[PDB]
Amino acid sequence: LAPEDGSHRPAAEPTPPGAQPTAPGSLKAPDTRNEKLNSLEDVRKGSENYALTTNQGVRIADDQNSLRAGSRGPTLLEDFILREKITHFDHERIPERIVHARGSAAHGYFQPYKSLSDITKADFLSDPNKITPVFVRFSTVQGGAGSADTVRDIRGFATKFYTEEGIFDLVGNNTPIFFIQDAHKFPDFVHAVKPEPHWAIPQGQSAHDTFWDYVSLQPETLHNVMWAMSDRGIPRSYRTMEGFGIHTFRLINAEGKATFVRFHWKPLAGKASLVWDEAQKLTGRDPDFHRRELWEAIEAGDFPEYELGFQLIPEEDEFKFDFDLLDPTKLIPEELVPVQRVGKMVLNRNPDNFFAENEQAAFHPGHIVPGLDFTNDPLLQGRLFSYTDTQISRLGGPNFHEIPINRPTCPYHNFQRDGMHRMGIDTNPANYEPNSINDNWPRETPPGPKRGGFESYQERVEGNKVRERSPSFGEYYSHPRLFWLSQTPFEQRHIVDGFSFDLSKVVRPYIRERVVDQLAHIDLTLAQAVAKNLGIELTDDQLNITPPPDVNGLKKDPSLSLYAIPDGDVKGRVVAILLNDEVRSADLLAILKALKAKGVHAKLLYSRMGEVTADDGTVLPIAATFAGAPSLTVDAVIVPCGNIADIADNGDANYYLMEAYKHLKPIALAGDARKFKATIKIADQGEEGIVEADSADGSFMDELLTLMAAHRVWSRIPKIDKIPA
Amino acid sequence: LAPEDGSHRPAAEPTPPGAQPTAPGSLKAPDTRNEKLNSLEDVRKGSENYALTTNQGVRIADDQNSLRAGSRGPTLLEDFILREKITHFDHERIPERIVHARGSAAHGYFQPYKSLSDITKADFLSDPNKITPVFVRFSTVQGGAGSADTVRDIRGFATKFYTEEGIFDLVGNNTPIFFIQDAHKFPDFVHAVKPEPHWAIPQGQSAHDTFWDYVSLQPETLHNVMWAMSDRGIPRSYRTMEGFGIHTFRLINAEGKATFVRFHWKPLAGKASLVWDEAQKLTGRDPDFHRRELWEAIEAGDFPEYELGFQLIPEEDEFKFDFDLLDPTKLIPEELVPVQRVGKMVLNRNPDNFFAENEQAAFHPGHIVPGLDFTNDPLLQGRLFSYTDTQISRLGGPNFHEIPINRPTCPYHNFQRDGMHRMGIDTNPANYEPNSINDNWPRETPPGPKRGGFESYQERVEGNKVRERSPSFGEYYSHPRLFWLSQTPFEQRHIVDGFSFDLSKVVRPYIRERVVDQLAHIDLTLAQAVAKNLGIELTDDQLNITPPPDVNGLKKDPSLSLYAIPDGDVKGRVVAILLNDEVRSADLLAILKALKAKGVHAKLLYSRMGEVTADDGTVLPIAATFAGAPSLTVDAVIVPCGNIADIADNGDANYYLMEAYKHLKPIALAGDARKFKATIKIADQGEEGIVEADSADGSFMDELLTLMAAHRVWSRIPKIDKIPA
Ligand code: HDD
Ligand code: HDD
Repeated sequence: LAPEDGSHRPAAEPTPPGAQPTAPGSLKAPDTRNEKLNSLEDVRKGSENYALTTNQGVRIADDQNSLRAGSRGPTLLEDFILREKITHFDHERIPERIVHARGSAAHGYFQPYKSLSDITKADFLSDPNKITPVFVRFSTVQGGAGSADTVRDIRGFATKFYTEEGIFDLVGNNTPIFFIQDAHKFPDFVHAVKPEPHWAIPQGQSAHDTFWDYVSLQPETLHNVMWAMSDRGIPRSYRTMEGFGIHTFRLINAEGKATFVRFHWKPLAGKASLVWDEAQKLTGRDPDFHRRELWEAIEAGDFPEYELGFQLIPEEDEFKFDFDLLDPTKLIPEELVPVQRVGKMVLNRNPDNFFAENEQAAFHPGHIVPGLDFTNDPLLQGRLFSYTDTQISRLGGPNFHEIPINRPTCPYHNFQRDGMHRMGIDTNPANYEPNSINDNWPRETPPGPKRGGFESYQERVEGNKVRERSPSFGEYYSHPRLFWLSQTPFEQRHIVDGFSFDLSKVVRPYIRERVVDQLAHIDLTLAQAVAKNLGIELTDDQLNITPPPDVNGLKKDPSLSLYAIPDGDVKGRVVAILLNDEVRSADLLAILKALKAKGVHAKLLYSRMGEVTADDGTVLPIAATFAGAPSLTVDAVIVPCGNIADIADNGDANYYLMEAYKHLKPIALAGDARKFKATIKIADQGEEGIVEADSADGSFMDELLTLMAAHRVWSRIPKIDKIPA
Repeated sequence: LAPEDGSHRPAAEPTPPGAQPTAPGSLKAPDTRNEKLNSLEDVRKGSENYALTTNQGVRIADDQNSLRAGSRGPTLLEDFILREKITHFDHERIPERIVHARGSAAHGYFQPYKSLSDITKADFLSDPNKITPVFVRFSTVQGGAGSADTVRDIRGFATKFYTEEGIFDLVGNNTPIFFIQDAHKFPDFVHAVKPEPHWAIPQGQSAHDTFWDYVSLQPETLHNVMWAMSDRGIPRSYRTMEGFGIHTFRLINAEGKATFVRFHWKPLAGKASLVWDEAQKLTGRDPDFHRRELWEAIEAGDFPEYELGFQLIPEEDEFKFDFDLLDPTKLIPEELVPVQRVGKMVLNRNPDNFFAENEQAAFHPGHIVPGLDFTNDPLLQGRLFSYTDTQISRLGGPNFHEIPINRPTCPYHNFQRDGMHRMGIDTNPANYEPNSINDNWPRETPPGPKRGGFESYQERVEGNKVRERSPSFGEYYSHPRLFWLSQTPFEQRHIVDGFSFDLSKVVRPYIRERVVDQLAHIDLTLAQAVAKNLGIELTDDQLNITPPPDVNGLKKDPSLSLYAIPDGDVKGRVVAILLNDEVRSADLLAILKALKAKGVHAKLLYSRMGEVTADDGTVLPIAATFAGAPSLTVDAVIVPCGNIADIADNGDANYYLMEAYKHLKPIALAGDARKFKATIKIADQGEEGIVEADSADGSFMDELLTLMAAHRVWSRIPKIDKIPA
């Protein structure tokens, strides 16, 4: 059944996106190893050269047919082979996660830059030569496992560290705050953003009444709403967003000192987002774009890398800010508390089976290790309850830690027994302590500088038993205002556009008005611009609302913008090349090698599949058609010279350019490809963000790569409004 | 928290789409009832004027906060109010259906046109004035419960009939055959179409290697693949598709006579599908399009209506065709066996809670009633095992019939006891029979003409215990060819396009080639047109493969086409009206009056939200912006006159028309709106499919509504290649 030439099989070496069929990671990259990947070997199952069997090991002779009385007769109950095969199929599904149901995962490793023993006894942070295997799952939040990747939403960034002293799960998002203050409200907020209960619409979207109804009645939400309405809400890929733990946690060192910490992930590839029209159209054209992007970067060797960083605050400075450190709706500005680099995480192999490794992974922020501890952040405090509880249904019982991807790689022993799906066969004569019949093994371990038992930091607690929000949490507008003022002008316009779009889908007009009132508490310019888009007029009262105070003297912080401080990086990005039937082969040599030299991938597109032949007879393999792989999926578009008449009349080829133009992407036109300038209305003397020359040689590719480094051509935003695209 | 004017709350009368927020069915249409809807009253839970409580009935004072030791202190374990609330949240999800996970449902009623008691003793078909409540779920097949509606896929059409003599579930699809012959292969086929197991891509799409690998190796699949690749695979609405039971079943009359029968649903709104570009973009712009359209049609009074129809074959004619009646890859052409009309089904109320009624509903083709019976169809035979089995995990146990949506409205009594979540409290002293202690109640009932026990038709069985496919099943090409030749030239082109598009995404080129080889065994013109798009050249041998035989002398059957015989019905369709800031109210009057007379809905669109005022002071609320509700979501576009300069250079307004044009929709341009003819290159003297006049009037509306009756403008196809849209 395989073809003789063995081309059914992907090469076991790094290859760029689209070159080879994708594969299970252990087959694609058998030589990429780590302690966790190695320890999964006992459950990995081959196939080649094995007989097909039942689950009981009985070889199957005919897997095409049910047993029946007569070849046209009824199927017999004694067909155990049929019923086993159908039984397992009938029971394949398990409940999806209540939130972050949609997510894409990979294996990798972490290493600290230096020992952090002065501030934390955490073993995984003790030695730069200690490597910790990780498993990372990125996700959206609202939509089901089957929803689209490039929605507007918060993203989840969850890291499972398999340390020598326990599993540590760092379960964060791509924004430094959350929507709400106390975990008791999580079911209200989530129910409000999720599909509405009567009809289960809309999937993967905040643009509906219930969401904006809740936000309008709960101003503590406005901060994370600002983030989600910005281009933060539509990242280019999981490799180009930030990660944050949100909560203040504690580090505890061997001398018992507690230091407050907020965790950060910095993307080594830089920050980059889509624009809204492109993100939405991409949910239709490739609802798996981020999942795909991740898997292929790893197959290509473009491993996603992230730097772990810590904002660190002395215990004595707990009360030194305008906001409460325990309030998860407040960020800590980096101008006030810098991020200190701690180490590097590299994601470098895909899983083998998505269901087994990704769908069944269980992350929980209560999974800490000696050297870390909690705080009283009332959102974190409730999360600690939820993540253990939900697994009892999602993964079928209390033995979810024995599902292979979840297993510690370090020793685990205790007196816990039984439960559904129990794999470990305990030989301990004792199932209780204290016992004498096994000399009290396994034994408690006192806390200590290394390898000691967990002891909680002895924080003083003092108060009455109350259901009460701290008055210090009662401020809602200054952080939103701070984020707003830190954005570039084009970022601010995209925020205005995000609010305007979402609220336009709110059927009850009074809800729109109520959100607009809330915006007028943040910044009059924002509020007016959204109001104009909604045909709403601010009242004189709303026009006169005093802006909220700066945050400890800050009127902006540029670390809050995606783009204010360029951190571009082109490796792993992709360029569409629009071919014609007589391509100038010199243009193409110059184009492909320049891209290759910077780790930029290329996709050769035409009006059909198969091949075309260049001017000098080079045979050019076609990756996809113009309609099949639209500009949505690339970072820039290059048109080499040749017989342009071949495609000049192709509506798809023209539309390819107009869509890429509208979404602010670098375009380069060589030789007669400048005839396309008329489609995108480009002036004779040229325009910034359009590379043009007689040929693809000299500075042509360097100028294109310079545009790609800056991600998008923001200066084009005034010009795109005329284009009907 | 509600506004002053009561306008938080939807009018409880029929209203057009967008006029009111959508609502739970019993609040929207409280006067719409049937025996099943009434019987759900014991579990309906209101809310107005009630106190907020725990599930144990304890009133909550503060639903905003966890219990903590001091207002910035840790959350306490004794907070049972938080933990019940979070526990319930943490366990909301249940396993989605293995297949048909994505779906949308409604209540309604069925009734036969005349008594069928000469051919069946089934009670629900016995009396033209006896009404049977139904609950219908429409679905896709491949994607998850959060995947998009307007994918290319087969659709499911499952009807639960709550009869006086038992639940009958008629569990069909929107094409008259399935992909495979024997149930034993179902996990192989479904796994091949589903997302691939390494990376869980792609969602909701057949366009990937594993699917086309299976197809190319299993030519029995080609017939349903033809239907999937045609515009059947992308219906406009669940109201405008056909439904079929696929299998041959039996009708058994009071005298014991068996008649073989295939079941049909005929949509009274006519057959109508999208075009591919539109359908794929619509998965991004509104992934809930079909769910929404169905809910809104019901809210508006455009109740979906279907005619049940039977193809009837006497028992002595079982072998008289050149295909096997028991082969679910073969259709019975209506030219050979006509569909007899049987009754009418009306869907007239939406559910109250999607999860409780739609997600928990359980349909199963084994749920038959006396007067129906099965056949030896080897696909149907294995389905009977799977639907009972799968419910055990999906719905948590064997008491799934006690979940309120699934409960029979007729009596049910037996000796079965216990099981998880047992609701029924049995008083019977006996739990076994035979018993004396309850005088053997409840008792067996002998079979008879009405109110009788179920007895299987005593079919003769003769053969050895074999796992063997019937030789009569081993023909794969003649039904694909019949379907091909029965399609109009534009439908054939769209089929070619669908194959070409899917296969272009297959990475392994030998798989494309093998599928083209298969096409060459169906029809050369089809094989060559697919080959050309793939840059593949047919071999001499392939050009010489003899066409498969006609199906019992048939060279075409026009009933297999969506469009060859007009049957268009505009009621419930929708028109976009592109507003300007000085709308000519005389045009608007004439438009809305003619639309209203045919039950066609309108949406008023503009370049922002809020209101515009017409030339006569009429205040017009704006339903959506041009960008926010694209032409994808309407059936036609009208541009009234007025201040055209307002929108004449708006890129979104121009693009709206270019998109609707590309997708073959009727466009009407009044007065100066005729200037837009420029963006779409219409001849001065006009074009069939573009309605133009000095004003919108009687004749102008007529022309537009005639075009809408014909669904799309197929004659414009040659012209859409040039437009860059
Ligand atoms: C008390 C309820 C609750 C609250 C207040 C939070 N979550 Fe959570 N979260 C859950 C209850 C939960 C959960 C129900 O327990 C999930 C779903 C399924 C699972 O395994 O854990 C979950 C999943 C989940 C995942 C997916 C993990 C994975 O990939 O499997 C991420 C990344 C987060 N959450 C992160 C957050 C962040 C950054 C929060 C605010 C700071 C947050 N959660 C608040
Ligand atoms: C032997 C396995 C098997 C085979 C051969 C089939 N199916 Fe099936 N089908 C299932 C096993 C199944 C299932 C696993 O049992 C589902 C999923 C969960 C459930 O409740 O039923 C299902 C669900 C399902 C639904 C969704 C009902 C709902 O909305 O809940 C429809 C409409 C169909 N099927 C129709 C078909 C048709 C028309 C088939 C071929 C003629 C077919 N199935 C072959």
